Amino acid sequence: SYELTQPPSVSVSPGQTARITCSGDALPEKYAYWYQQKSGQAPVLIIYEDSKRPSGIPERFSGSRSGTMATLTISGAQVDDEADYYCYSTNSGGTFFVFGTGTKVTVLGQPKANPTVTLFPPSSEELQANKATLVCLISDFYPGAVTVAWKADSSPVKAGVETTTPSKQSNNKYAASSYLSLTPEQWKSHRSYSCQVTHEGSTVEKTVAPTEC
Amino acid sequence: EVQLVQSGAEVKKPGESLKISCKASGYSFSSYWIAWVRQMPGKGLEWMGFIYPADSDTRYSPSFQGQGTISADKSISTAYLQWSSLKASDTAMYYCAILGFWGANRGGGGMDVWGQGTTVIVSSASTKGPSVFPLAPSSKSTSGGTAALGCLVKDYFPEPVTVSWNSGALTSGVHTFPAVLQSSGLYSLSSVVTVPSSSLGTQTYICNVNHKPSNTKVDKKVEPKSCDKT
Amino acid sequence: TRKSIRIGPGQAFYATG
Repeated sequence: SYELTQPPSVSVSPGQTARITCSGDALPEKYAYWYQQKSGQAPVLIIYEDSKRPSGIPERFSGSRSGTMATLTISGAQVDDEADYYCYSTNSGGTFFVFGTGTKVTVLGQPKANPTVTLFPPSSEELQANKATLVCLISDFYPGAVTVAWKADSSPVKAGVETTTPSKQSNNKYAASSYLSLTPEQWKSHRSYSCQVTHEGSTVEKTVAPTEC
Repeated sequence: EVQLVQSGAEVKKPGESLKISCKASGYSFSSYWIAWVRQMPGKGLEWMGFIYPADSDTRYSPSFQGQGTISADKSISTAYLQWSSLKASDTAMYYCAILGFWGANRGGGGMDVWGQGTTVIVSSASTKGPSVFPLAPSSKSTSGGTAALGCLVKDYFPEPVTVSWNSGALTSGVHTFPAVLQSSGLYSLSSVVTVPSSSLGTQTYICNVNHKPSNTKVDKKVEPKSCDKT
Repeated sequence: TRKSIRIGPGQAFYATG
């Protein structure tokens, strides 16, 4: 069924102009609407009928629509404009509304910071409970995105991995954690496990072993 | 004040029925479309459908047709969304919203008054306190830097748990991470504290874990590893 | 009409008249 396409990520520095596009084949005849959603909050209507701001919405938000594309523009981006933005419109038949896939707008309000990484092996206590968890904790990074890869004896492991999305620390840097779930048998049979965290240009790797201390 | 107030958080099992509500006030309930919006954890907004309370005219997007029934009772100015047989994939935040309430958006499609949202968790898991495992500080000498130590709070349901260290007497260096959810349907998280590696053999470190929904409290002392010849 | 929804230039949501 009808879908509205958006880029998933747009980044700007404060004072710069961010542009967010929304594309769909019914847009040549149908109004676009834009919603802003901040972390932890309900969505808020910021633009309706292509270009109209509800009162209380700052003039730095503007919108346009032409052919198969609608564009939300944020002039002079502020740190508090960092949010998810969703376009919204009807199908060509006017029988339902759909949201676009959403664009996370990141406003770079602090210097880059590389993550601190700590990796814990399973405790002997947990092993006795017939389970095994490697815990990889990642903190103090900015901006709020990392990639985590696990390896066992230097080969990639994908099964048993659970990773949280980055979450904002009190200091405004970010944190995340990643868990590798194993049986005690797997843990004892391999000789190294590593958690590799990539962020921008830095990769930080930590390694644990059942036979080392 | 124009307002939509939604019912409280819900935790259910697959197969169970559920009806959540959206109470309107401060305006003429019959005269504005009320929409329902689904947002699955960490995903985007989805328009499920809407209802015009005057005649209960109800429309659904094609993928939501038959996947949740929208209704309204105008005698008590309340709109509803309900399922007769919940699925795990129904786990989501649900919002209700009014269309076209303010200014030149009146008569239009902009959703400009929103409820606060209702969190719905559908899971086959039953309530369960966590197992708490110590995350022992490294054996390595630092000369003289820090060591990370912590508690793995494993396999509990539902959220939340709270964690403290040394009965709240230890706060600096303390870092408690948000939970992950395993395919078993249970949550885990970790809380870690960074301390002087010199104070390892000296200071006592105890995490205090509280899980209210299962009325469980666990205190766990975290010590250096045995093989750690310090 | 209070039921009608504008969805585009000269266009209303289906059957909202």
